[PDB]
Amino acid sequence: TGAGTPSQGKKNTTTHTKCRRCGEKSYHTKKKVCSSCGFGKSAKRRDYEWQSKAGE
Amino acid sequence: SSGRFGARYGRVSRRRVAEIESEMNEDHACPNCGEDRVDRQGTGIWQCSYCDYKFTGGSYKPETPGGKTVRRS
Amino acid sequence: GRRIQGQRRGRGTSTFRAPSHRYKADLEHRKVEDGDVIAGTVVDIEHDPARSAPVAAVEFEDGDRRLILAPEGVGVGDELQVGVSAEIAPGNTLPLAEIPEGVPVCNVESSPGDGGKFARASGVNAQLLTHDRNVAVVKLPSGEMKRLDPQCRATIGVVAGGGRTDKPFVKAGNKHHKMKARGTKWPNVRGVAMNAVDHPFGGGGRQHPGKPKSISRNAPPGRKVGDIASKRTGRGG
RNA sequence: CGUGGAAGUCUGUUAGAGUUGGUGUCCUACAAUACCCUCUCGUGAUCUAUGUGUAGGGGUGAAAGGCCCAUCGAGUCCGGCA
RNA sequence: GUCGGGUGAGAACCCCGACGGCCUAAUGGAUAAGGGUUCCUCAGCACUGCUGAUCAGCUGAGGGUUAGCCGGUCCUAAGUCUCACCGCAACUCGACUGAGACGAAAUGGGAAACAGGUUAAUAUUCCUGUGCCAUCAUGCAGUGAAAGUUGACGCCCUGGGGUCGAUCACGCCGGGCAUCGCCCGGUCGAACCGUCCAACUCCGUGGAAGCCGUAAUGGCAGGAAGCGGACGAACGGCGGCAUAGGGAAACGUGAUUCAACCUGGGGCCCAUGAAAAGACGAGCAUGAUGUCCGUACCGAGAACCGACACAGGUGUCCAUGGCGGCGAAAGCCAAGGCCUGUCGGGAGCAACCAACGUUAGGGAAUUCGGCAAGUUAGUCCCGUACCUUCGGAAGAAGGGAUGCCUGCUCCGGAACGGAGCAGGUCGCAGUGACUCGGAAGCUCGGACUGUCUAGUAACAACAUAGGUGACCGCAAAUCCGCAAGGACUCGUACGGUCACUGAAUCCUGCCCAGUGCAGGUAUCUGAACACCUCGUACAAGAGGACGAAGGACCUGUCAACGGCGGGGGUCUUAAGGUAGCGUAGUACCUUGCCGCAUCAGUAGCGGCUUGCAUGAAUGGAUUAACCAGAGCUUCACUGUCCCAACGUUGGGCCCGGUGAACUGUACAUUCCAGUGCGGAGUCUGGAGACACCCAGGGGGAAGCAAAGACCCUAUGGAGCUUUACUGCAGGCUGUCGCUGAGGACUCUCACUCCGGGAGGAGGACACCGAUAGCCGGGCA
RNA sequence: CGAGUGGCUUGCUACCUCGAUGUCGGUUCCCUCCAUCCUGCCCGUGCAGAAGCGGGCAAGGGUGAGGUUGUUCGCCUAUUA
RNA sequence: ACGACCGUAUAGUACGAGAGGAACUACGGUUGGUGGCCACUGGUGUACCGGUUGUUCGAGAGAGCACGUGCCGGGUAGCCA
Ligand SMILES: [Cl-]
Ligand SMILES: [Cl-]
Ligand SMILES: [Cl-]
Ligand SMILES: [Cl-]
Ligand SMILES: [K+]
Ligand SMILES: [Mg+2]
Ligand SMILES: [Mg+2]
Ligand SMILES: [Mg+2]
Ligand SMILES: [Mg+2]
Ligand SMILES: [Mg+2]
Ligand SMILES: [Mg+2]
Ligand SMILES: [Mg+2]
Ligand SMILES: [Mg+2]
Ligand SMILES: [Mg+2]
Ligand SMILES: [Mg+2]
Ligand SMILES: [Mg+2]
Ligand SMILES: [Mg+2]
Ligand SMILES: [Mg+2]
Ligand SMILES: [Mg+2]
Ligand SMILES: [Mg+2]
Ligand SMILES: [Mg+2]
Ligand SMILES: [Mg+2]
Ligand SMILES: [Mg+2]
Ligand SMILES: [Mg+2]
Ligand SMILES: [Mg+2]
Ligand SMILES: [Mg+2]
Ligand SMILES: [Mg+2]
Ligand SMILES: [Mg+2]
Ligand SMILES: [Mg+2]
Ligand SMILES: [Mg+2]
Ligand SMILES: [Mg+2]
Ligand SMILES: [Mg+2]
Ligand SMILES: [Mg+2]
Ligand SMILES: [Mg+2]
Ligand SMILES: [Mg+2]
Ligand SMILES: [Mg+2]
Ligand SMILES: [Mg+2]
Ligand SMILES: [Mg+2]
Ligand SMILES: [Mg+2]
Ligand code: NA
Ligand code: NA
Ligand code: NA
Ligand code: NA
Ligand code: NA
Ligand code: NA
Ligand code: NA
Ligand code: NA
Ligand code: NA
Ligand code: NA
Ligand code: NA
Ligand code: NA
Ligand code: NA
Ligand code: NA
Ligand code: NA
Ligand code: NA
Ligand code: NA
Ligand SMILES: [Sr+2]
Ligand SMILES: [Sr+2]
Ligand SMILES: [Sr+2]
Ligand SMILES: [Sr+2]
Ligand SMILES: [Sr+2]
Ligand SMILES: [Sr+2]
Ligand SMILES: [Sr+2]
Ligand SMILES: [Sr+2]
Ligand SMILES: [Sr+2]
Ligand SMILES: [Sr+2]
Ligand SMILES: [Sr+2]
Ligand SMILES: [Sr+2]
Ligand SMILES: [Sr+2]
Ligand SMILES: [Sr+2]
Ligand SMILES: [Sr+2]
Ligand SMILES: [Sr+2]
Ligand SMILES: [Sr+2]
Ligand SMILES: [Sr+2]
Ligand SMILES: [Sr+2]
Ligand SMILES: [Sr+2]
Ligand SMILES: [Sr+2]
Ligand SMILES: [Sr+2]
Ligand SMILES: [Sr+2]
Ligand SMILES: [Sr+2]
Ligand SMILES: [Sr+2]
Ligand SMILES: [Sr+2]
Ligand SMILES: [Sr+2]
Ligand SMILES: [Sr+2]
Ligand SMILES: [Sr+2]
Ligand SMILES: [Sr+2]
Ligand SMILES: [Sr+2]
Ligand SMILES: [Sr+2]
Ligand SMILES: [Sr+2]
Ligand SMILES: [Sr+2]
Ligand SMILES: [Sr+2]
Ligand SMILES: [Sr+2]
Ligand SMILES: [Sr+2]
Ligand SMILES: [Sr+2]
Ligand SMILES: [Sr+2]
Ligand SMILES: [Sr+2]
Ligand SMILES: [Sr+2]
Ligand SMILES: [Sr+2]
Ligand SMILES: [Sr+2]
Ligand SMILES: [Sr+2]
Repeated sequence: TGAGTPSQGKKNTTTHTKCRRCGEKSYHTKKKVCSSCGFGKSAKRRDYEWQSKAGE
Repeated sequence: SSGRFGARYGRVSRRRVAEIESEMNEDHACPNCGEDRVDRQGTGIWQCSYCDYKFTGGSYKPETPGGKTVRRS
Repeated sequence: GRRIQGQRRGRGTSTFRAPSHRYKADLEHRKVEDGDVIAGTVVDIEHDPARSAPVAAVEFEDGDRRLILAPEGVGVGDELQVGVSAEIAPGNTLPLAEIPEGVPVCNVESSPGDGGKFARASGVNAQLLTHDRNVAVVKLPSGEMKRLDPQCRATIGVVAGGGRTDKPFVKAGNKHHKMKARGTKWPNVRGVAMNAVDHPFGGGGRQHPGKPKSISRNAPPGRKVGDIASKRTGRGG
């Protein structure tokens, strides 16, 4: 079976959903963690310096 | 008794299986009463179809060589 | 290279674990205060998923219901005893001191009160040899003479299920079913059948180990494969 | 002679799984792996849904350097970076 | 699809009727996920729709989803998280241990709802009727109440009970057809309450020494049959429910086979087949309460995923509609659905192409190769070789039969079940279509079923059982973690780890020199601390003494890595190739030589065999069975071929509509020669050449598509290797600290482990922290 | 021994092409060359004849089917002018 | 747009001791190639006619489907070798 089109048809699982904390559709309903803001992982908001150029 | 295996597995394998299973399926004298009514219930588990005595013994024999030694000493 | 299979093992992932949740009981010697006064009746005989051998369900006088590592010849209705002054009959458990020499024993303790360690597999047994005020010598199933504390408890008789090893698995399916009940990854791909990246014996245009198989005891994990610190190999000589 | 009904047992497009040949059709496709016929398995080391675990020099691997979201002899994203 | 017709400015494709078709595990019905309003109505056509559109999943506006008893909600599963504790430089990191919580919507467990009616759209939710559950309140009863039962369970075979459905018989209602008198549909009616009980278990009686019983196993003086009895089932029977409901009407009765559902018997395991909540145990009346969330629609060749109205992908239940037949098979047909796998019109419709039918004579001559195609075929009877692990081979092979009609026999309770008989009779053909093996032999490989390169490899590769070696007594061996800690392990040598070989059978020789591993070791070598000498008012430093693991040295070991020759009638370097097999999937020479087979055989097989460069768990030989594995031979068959023809369907061609892309320095009607950076439409010399258009098969544009994979180069990259260089983990070992009392020893008090504890074992060791030497492609 | 012609084999060279001029063998379809295998016409003969042998002119036409091998090449069989 | 071969007569002749054994010419045919044509033989012929299996239309009659003829038998014109 091809990893392409034929393997795409099984994708009917819900993972990322609207986050209660940040509003972004990144709250993984299985992991119960927001990939965007870290809700469910940390009290502090997810943020990284690599999200922008080093001089900014 | 290894006819279930057909022309597969070779002499030794199905020959020892037939033997082990033959002696396993033999009439066994119950330790409780005396009737040759002991049948295997599972791996190492035996029972008398007469008095209902359920007991432990060898995996395929109700009594093992080393098992008989126990009584003696 | 990549970590070898022996290294993935230690991580304790699902594939390498034993189906504990499917296991019945941690068959240990029942604890008794002192005096010995303790007996029970064999209520049933069950199959132990963890050892591929029978196990006796025993109900005690104080009302305690526990599975026991059954020796050969134990059946429903029988009365088992556990204590210093227990009867010297098969199925009973008492310290090595009270056990007469020359008598076959199983489920021996390593340190008094641990609940049993030695001789627990199908059909095996330890031979109680010497007595003393300080030490009781026992011959374990491997043939090793083991000096033990005479206070170490042990059960009389050989473990039930003897002869299990006599019948061949015959086919892969049978091995499959047994393996599924143990903490083991199966089947086994030969190292020599892998790529260099996957195992020290991998690679080559034909299958053969790189260097010799006998590896030093000091070898680090990832390299300790083949014949671990072998004192010799082969059959001749 | 009958009874019995065993089997990683046989036939089988039962369901289902797989994928030998045609080096057919297609090859700005219906399709970034498709179509047809043919063919293998089909009570078992079987197939399958859902839930769940293992994460990047790390997993997973009946081992093909296979697979880890069209990405693998070291995923992907952004950053180091002009 | 077609002919009529309807609406409309406009109709091939929007609607009605008729005729004609398509779908049958799905193209029907109910749903999970997922979508998210796509559902219904009205109004529309700028957009979307492979053409058009009056239509629409499109545009706009409105509307639509109603629950004590269907799900959720509750329970616990693999497992997840939180808090505490501990680690970490630290944390949003991290393992354990506690506590708490989370974790199942078709498809785990679970208190209780059925029937009908109703809307444009909901419906076990609304309405009508009937019923049921839980909690609580009051009244009565009851003092029992928690032991127990249940929830609650694997795989294979099978009996009995039994509903729906299907069919049969007969009756009644309605329809159809019209030479007959046959054919179709209907003939209804729940939850619930009450009642009945087979199987299993048990009791009394009885008293079998051979009887009782089964599909089968089986049962018995430890008490069989028989008789009586206790307990005891259906989603089943029976009565009510029901002068409920439903039907135009009748508004049946019996039977067979029996899904569901109920209840038993047998067999299997180196496999043992959840848990918890809850329920029962534990009465009755009357009344009250039963909140919160989901509920539309699609569920797919247009509502999901795949950029698309994508020929792909995507779970569940309907597996009992009719004929057919072994059948959930083919083929045909209902119910139900559809003509939207959504562009049409025209040309005996050319060439050419895709699918396909038939081809005389020959019959594999085709080709690397029977690739492709074809041949065979269902069922019964007869009959069946070598070989073999005695299972198999085997449907071997080969031979015969096969329909209809009339009348019957046998088995069985019977079937609308099965096996036969006699007579008659039709065709070229009776498994008449459909369904439906071609067969045989030799050789190689792997024993077998199984695995694999999702997307050029399915194989001889991997796995496997079997064989073997290694490590380890559990405070273990092996392995993960920086640590706290952890997998193996609810495990204990009949174990489990680490490796090799790869079923059976017959076997598995010689070599320990090198390398590896392990053991020993007089002596030699071997770091640091401490100690001693020199030196320095100290120190740097130099030397000495002692000396661990390791090395030298010695031994063991090849089912460890590997080796098994040259010469002469020993030498390198330990041995000097044993059984076997052999021109091999290993043999250069090579198409080796002889034979078989053929007209002819680099093939294939057998024999020989000096083997360039076979050979014994780097396993050797050999082998029944098995195989989408490699090679060869024969019979059969055939358009593979001689050698091609005709035909069928869809294209192609013409017309309406829709409407891309690749590609483009320029010029460009070329041809023959030459020249040129040596492979020119464009330069030179000639030749030819009126322009434009249609169809064609692809000769050229060193055609289009890709900054060559090959090769080299770069003081490029990466993966892999090792006795490359340099290091880093890790293991072993000494030393210092923790660390204490009386070159060997005793002890207990730190510390460690075992023990519920009391207490036991161990003990200044071990662990841990630090440093030193050794090993160290495990890693950088 | 000496002199050459060809450009089919092999070698040499590194001019051309590495922002690609698709391999060998085969097949199918077309054109050509002559150093002629057959066929026409000739000369010589160790030419009686028949059958040959050697040579000349000559490219109109022909030069086929099969067994092993991927083979080109070649070996083999039976036909053949 | 025609190439080549075989056969008969010449002839058992010339030649030759014999064995063996020609030619000119005239005829008949074959093979390869070429162009055309279909009376004849052959193929096709999902035009047509018949037989017949399963199922559906109640039987009969007469029809549909079984892949673009269910299968089997025969086969006109045309097109063809
Ligand atoms: Cl095992
Ligand atoms: Cl629901
Ligand atoms: Cl029964
Ligand atoms: Cl010939
Ligand atoms: K090039
Ligand atoms: Mg235990
Ligand atoms: Mg073993
Ligand atoms: Mg497992
Ligand atoms: Mg293996
Ligand atoms: Mg490999
Ligand atoms: Mg490789
Ligand atoms: Mg390596
Ligand atoms: Mg090998
Ligand atoms: Mg090997
Ligand atoms: Mg899963
Ligand atoms: Mg409308
Ligand atoms: Mg609706
Ligand atoms: Mg469509
Ligand atoms: Mg023919
Ligand atoms: Mg040929
Ligand atoms: Mg074929
Ligand atoms: Mg009868
Ligand atoms: Mg061969
Ligand atoms: Mg195989
Ligand atoms: Mg592949
Ligand atoms: Mg395959
Ligand atoms: Mg093994
Ligand atoms: Mg083994
Ligand atoms: Mg192998
Ligand atoms: Mg040979
Ligand atoms: Mg050997
Ligand atoms: Mg380049
Ligand atoms: Mg290269
Ligand atoms: Mg590099
Ligand atoms: Mg502890
Ligand atoms: Mg490296
Ligand atoms: Mg080209
Ligand atoms: Mg000439
Ligand atoms: Mg010419
Ligand atoms: Na029998
Ligand atoms: Na295929
Ligand atoms: Na990585
Ligand atoms: Na349309
Ligand atoms: Na009832
Ligand atoms: Na049927
Ligand atoms: Na199989
Ligand atoms: Na050696
Ligand atoms: Na060798
Ligand atoms: Na297979
Ligand atoms: Na044909
Ligand atoms: Na062209
Ligand atoms: Na690389
Ligand atoms: Na020349
Ligand atoms: Na070629
Ligand atoms: Na010529
Ligand atoms: Na040839
Ligand atoms: Sr899915
Ligand atoms: Sr978290
Ligand atoms: Sr931050
Ligand atoms: Sr334990
Ligand atoms: Sr314990
Ligand atoms: Sr290797
Ligand atoms: Sr030996
Ligand atoms: Sr099978
Ligand atoms: Sr292929
Ligand atoms: Sr196509
Ligand atoms: Sr393709
Ligand atoms: Sr085909
Ligand atoms: Sr099959
Ligand atoms: Sr960058
Ligand atoms: Sr318009
Ligand atoms: Sr609609
Ligand atoms: Sr919950
Ligand atoms: Sr449920
Ligand atoms: Sr099942
Ligand atoms: Sr029945
Ligand atoms: Sr609905
Ligand atoms: Sr549906
Ligand atoms: Sr589909
Ligand atoms: Sr597919
Ligand atoms: Sr219908
Ligand atoms: Sr349309
Ligand atoms: Sr015909
Ligand atoms: Sr052939
Ligand atoms: Sr041939
Ligand atoms: Sr026959
Ligand atoms: Sr072998
Ligand atoms: Sr696969
Ligand atoms: Sr063997
Ligand atoms: Sr050695
Ligand atoms: Sr020899
Ligand atoms: Sr010019
Ligand atoms: Sr064209
Ligand atoms: Sr010339
Ligand atoms: Sr000539
Ligand atoms: Sr060549
Ligand atoms: Sr050659
Ligand atoms: Sr003549
Ligand atoms: Sr003569
Ligand atoms: Sr038809």
